[PDB]
Amino acid sequence: QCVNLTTRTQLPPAYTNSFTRGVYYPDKVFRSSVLHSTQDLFLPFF
Amino acid sequence: SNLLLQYGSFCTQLNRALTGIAVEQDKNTQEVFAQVKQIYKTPPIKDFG
Ligand SMILES: *[C@@H]1O[C@H](CO)[C@@H](O)[C@H](O)[C@H]1NC(C)=O
Repeated sequence: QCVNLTTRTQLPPAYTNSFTRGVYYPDKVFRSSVLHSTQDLFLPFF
Repeated sequence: SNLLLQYGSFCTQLNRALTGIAVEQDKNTQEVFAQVKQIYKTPPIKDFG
């Protein structure tokens, strides 16, 4: 069984800026001192 | 476009060659016409004998 919270203090959702965050390794291949271009599902900058 | 992403080197060299040609045209015009560094004005009087 669960209890539904009754006390509520709600405000509009705030928004902030993602400063070049959310980059992940696109593959499991080691790469060093190289500049690689890839298209994928990325979080756009800012 | 996603397929063409692996021919970036080919496109980069193509654009490099074309940019070189484009700069070369302006260079050619400069060498031919911009030899004189001062814009001399024709005299008001045309007493050229
Ligand atoms: C809270 O959760 C219960 C679970 O069924 C639900 O019945 C109830 O409607 C919820 N409270 C409100 C105000 O909807």
